[PDB]
Amino acid sequence: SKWLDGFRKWYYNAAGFNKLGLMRDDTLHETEDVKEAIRRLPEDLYNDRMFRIKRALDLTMRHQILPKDQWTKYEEDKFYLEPYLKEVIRERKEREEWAKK
Amino acid sequence: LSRFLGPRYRELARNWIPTAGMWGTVGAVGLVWATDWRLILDWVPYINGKF
Amino acid sequence: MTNMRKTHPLFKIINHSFIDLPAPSNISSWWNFGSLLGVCLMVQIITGLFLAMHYTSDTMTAFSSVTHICRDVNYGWLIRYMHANGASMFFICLFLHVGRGLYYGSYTFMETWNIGVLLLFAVMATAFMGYVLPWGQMSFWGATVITNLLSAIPYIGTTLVEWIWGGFSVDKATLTRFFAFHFILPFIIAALAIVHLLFLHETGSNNPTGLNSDADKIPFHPYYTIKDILGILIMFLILMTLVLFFPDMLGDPDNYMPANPLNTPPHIKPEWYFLFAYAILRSIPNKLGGVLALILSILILALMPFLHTSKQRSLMFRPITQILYWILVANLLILTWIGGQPVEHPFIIIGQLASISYFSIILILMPISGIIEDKMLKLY
Amino acid sequence: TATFAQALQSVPETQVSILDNGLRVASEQSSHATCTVGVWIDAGSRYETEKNNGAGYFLEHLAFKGTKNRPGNALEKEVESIGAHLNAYSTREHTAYLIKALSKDLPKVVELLADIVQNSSLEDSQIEKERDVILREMQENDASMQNVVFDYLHATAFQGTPLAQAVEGPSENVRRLSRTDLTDYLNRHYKAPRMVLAAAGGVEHQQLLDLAQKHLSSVSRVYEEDAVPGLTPCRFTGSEIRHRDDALPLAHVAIAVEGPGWANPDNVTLQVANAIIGHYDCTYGGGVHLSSPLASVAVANKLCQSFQTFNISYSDTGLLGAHFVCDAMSIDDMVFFLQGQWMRLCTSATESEVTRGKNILRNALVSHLDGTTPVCEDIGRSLLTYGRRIPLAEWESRIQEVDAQMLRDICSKYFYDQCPAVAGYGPIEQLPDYNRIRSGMFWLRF
Amino acid sequence: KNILRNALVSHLDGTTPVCEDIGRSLLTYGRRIPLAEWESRIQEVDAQMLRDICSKYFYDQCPAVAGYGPIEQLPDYNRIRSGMFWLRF
Ligand SMILES: CCCCCCCCCCCCCCCCCC(=O)OC[C@H](COP(=O)(O)OCCN)OC(=O)CCCCCCCCCCCCCCCCC
Ligand code: HEM
Ligand code: HEM
Repeated sequence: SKWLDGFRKWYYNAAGFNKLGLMRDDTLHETEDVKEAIRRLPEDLYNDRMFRIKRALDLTMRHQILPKDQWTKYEEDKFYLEPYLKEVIRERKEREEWAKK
Repeated sequence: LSRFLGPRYRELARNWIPTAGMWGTVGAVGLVWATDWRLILDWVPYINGKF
Repeated sequence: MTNMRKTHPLFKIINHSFIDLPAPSNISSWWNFGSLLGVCLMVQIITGLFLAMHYTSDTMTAFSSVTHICRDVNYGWLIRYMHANGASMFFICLFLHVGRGLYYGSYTFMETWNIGVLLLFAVMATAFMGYVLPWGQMSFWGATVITNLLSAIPYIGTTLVEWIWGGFSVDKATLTRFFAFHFILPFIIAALAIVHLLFLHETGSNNPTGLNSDADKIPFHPYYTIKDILGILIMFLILMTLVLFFPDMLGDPDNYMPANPLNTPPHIKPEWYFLFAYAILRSIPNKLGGVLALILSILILALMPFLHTSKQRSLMFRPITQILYWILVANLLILTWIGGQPVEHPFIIIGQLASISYFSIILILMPISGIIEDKMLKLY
Repeated sequence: TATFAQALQSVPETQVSILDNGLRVASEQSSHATCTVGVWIDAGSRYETEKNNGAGYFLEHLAFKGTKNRPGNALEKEVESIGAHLNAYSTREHTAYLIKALSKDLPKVVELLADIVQNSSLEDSQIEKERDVILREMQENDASMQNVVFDYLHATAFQGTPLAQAVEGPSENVRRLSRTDLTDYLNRHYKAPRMVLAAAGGVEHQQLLDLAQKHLSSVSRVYEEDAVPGLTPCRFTGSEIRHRDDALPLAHVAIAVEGPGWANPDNVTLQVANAIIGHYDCTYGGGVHLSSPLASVAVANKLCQSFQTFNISYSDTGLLGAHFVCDAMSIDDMVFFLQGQWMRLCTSATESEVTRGKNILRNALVSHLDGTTPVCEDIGRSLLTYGRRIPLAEWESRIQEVDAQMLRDICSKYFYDQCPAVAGYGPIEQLPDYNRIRSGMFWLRF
Repeated sequence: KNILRNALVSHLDGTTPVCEDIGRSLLTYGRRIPLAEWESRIQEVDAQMLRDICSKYFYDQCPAVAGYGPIEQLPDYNRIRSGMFWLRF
């Protein structure tokens, strides 16, 4: 409910990847499905993602964070990689089922 | 490990049981021979003459 | 043409490993520690070699040769105490290297992690037999205790322990073969470190954010060259103040007496880097169960890559598992404290709860926490 | 509706009669307005004795250049007049002369075929012209790499036997053979008991039998000295021929083992095994989702340009194996993967791939038996090899009796721990030598 | 020296580059430098002062680097700056 949503915003701020300007889907570990979904991205989102990753690595290199006005706010964290990841996961389950039977 | 739960993997496992059992027999015979185990070599007839 | 650094077959290996190696720009000082380990290994070898120039592995003259090194050889006390405090420094750097690998998700490099686990086993065995080598009271009694726990193995354990002893107890043959094995194992450790670097350079190294650092990578020279030289110089500051100012704060006084099989010490302990394993083994009221507890503690450290149930790699953005990790480090500190205490109230129940919480945190609580974090971050 | 069984059993039967000479006359009737009528002779390069190694090929060239009754191109004017098509081919064991025509032109076609088998006038000027033609078509046939590789495979697999020598023969024999060698070959190997008159399509069997009685009666029936030739078994040799020529852009490699022969039924099972491995070339649209593991790993690793599997059968012998075309820097990897698939079929065959191979074999047989020409071809080969036309229902029964256990048993009988014949042509330096291939013919884990 | 002599004499060919050189010469030097003066200044240059001038303007100097395109294998500024001097000298 509303209390769970507020606690989830509090946990989003406690996670701290918004202070580096990262989105939710930028922090995913690159497994095979994640690399395939990254390879299926359009070039604008691909370039935005890798600039955000490069800026986060630079900020971690100098042990600093972004200014608070430049933080990734909670309601503008768009899950761009999620439908591509669902497509890759579902087709991998289909191939796994065909190899299983 | 629900990836390998299917009829094809069960058929593959059933096909590879006798080869794995024969390799386990090879390993057990080699272990008994190399360690000179008295619990088995005292029962084999021609091997009894060296004890 | 004249780019010998990348055309000479010897020089291209050093180039590819240390000069033009693409390293992440954002790695912290924790990533220094493994390089320190290699340097510390070299230090140990060098000091050990000079300690091998005057030491005799005879039970009537091992203690006498150690005293002759410390008294009559020019700066022989310096070489011996650099060797002992460098063993302590090596285990400090191992603990911090392993803790970095646990925290930052570096165990997903599975071959590098497994070669590391083999390296850790080899270094612990080398340090144990090296501590047996000066032939004091505590050396002999610790060797006797550890070999008796090895004799706890059913149906093959007693014959294996008398085979390792070369007789009925810890004696002349045990000391001489321990000198031979303590000489030969660090070179195998160096070869396994070469394999370690080979696998890591095959897969690349990790960064504290746990992200793909291919977008921002820098040459190893001169950045991490001067950074690891600064780390080596800090480590030599701590090692030399430990040698020249507090030489006995980590050692034990009863090793300064000769070995007496008639007299047993009132309390027998290993060194500080074995105390957590001693407390883990000593908590279970069984022999074979305690030996299996020690072996499976280092084996679940090896088993750690199979327990990762999170879609993020490092713990930088995972606060609940951060709390669990620091509770685990705190529990390891408690186990190290308990391992140096005798068995009276309440040390038995504190060590038992500490070992139970250690295995519960590693095996149960961390993947459950990662699943809870994946729920809370709306991943699935 | 009708299932596969009665659809196969509704195929009209091939009816066979025999003349007084021993000439077989076989026909199968369909509703088509066209027909294919051919003569199949049990005579190839296996019956030649190295002194007449190109006699069948050169007679196959001379057979359409005029007869005694129809001198010269007037003969082919006749086969232009009804709009019919005239074809001939020669293999190592069989020779075929076939005509595709209309149904109503059935008599004259048969009469034409009669001339082609027993009245061919071999003019010496035509012999010189066809000698030059055969020389220039060998000079273009050696440019085709797969024919060179399969000839090399036959030579190195059947060393010292009449099955090593090619259908075309060497060039010295083409420059050397005269009219009397052709006459002796024609009087030796064109006997009536070794001949089948096969008809497929809109033909009546009684009319075809009457036409064969009218035209094809009394061919020879007698060997004229009581000197009957006998078929001799051919020794298989596990061996290797490597023709290295680094200027060629692509390399062709064929690896085979000994086949069972025509009459051995496990051929069917071996065909199913080939259907598991299948074929591939670079224009296939399946991508990485191809069912064959060899084709999938070839697409995934960009290894081969093409591969195919073959089961070539001769009289109680044959070559069972695979031929692939790829660049040099992939060759060894291709060999490795190919051998792995064979050992998997010897050790770890499952029911799903066996079912897929059975379905592929059913589709292959029924889709191959389509049109009058392949049906007539199958009738001629079936009467020459099996002595009878095997119906499609018997083929379906022999397919459905095949399971995974007998497939891996037969594959272990024919592939496991066998010495192969290897033929390579092109940049084949990275093609492994015989110890590595022979060691890849078995697994240390079984 | 021969390349520079040929280059400037070949550049001063036609009315347009001569007028262009006159305009730049009076804007920059305040005068038109004659070509014989250029030849004398070329011929006074030998290997010793070439080494001195190249060491003064090149050796152990901080460069300006501009890169555009696939410049991932373009080295760091520290590596370039280290390459702007020799340890053997
Ligand atoms: C709730 C907020 C904190 C408390 C109120 C204070 C608010 C201050 C607000 C001002 C801002 C401060 C700076 C904020 C920085 C980032 C946020 C932060 O630090 O959060 C608090 C932190 C982590 O919180 P988080 O992990 O998000 O909570 C998970 C719960 N769902 O940490 C915590 O939540 C506290 C964790 C405490 C852990 C205690 C463990 C006790 C047991 C240890 C045993 C060790 C030994 C075991 C031995 C066993 C055998 C005997
Ligand atoms: C191949 C190289 C090495 C040689 C030749 C060597 C040799 C020796 C010798 C002769 C001693 C006895 C002298 C003494 O008591 O101080 C010794 C002690 C010791 N060595 Fe080593 N050593 C080597 C490497 C190592 C390594 C890598 C470690 C582990 C970090 C290690 C740990 C120890 C320890 C803990 C002692 C006991 C120190 C003491 O109590 O005095 N050694 N070594
Ligand atoms: C014998 C002592 C050891 C030496 C000399 C050694 C050496 C090194 C070196 C040189 C590196 C690369 C630099 C760095 O990232 O720190 C490294 C990294 C690494 N080592 Fe070790 N190591 C040792 C022990 C271990 C152990 C015991 C483990 C397993 C727990 C281990 C696992 C790793 C991992 C996972 C990395 C990758 C770090 C990352 O990219 O995050 N090492 N080691």
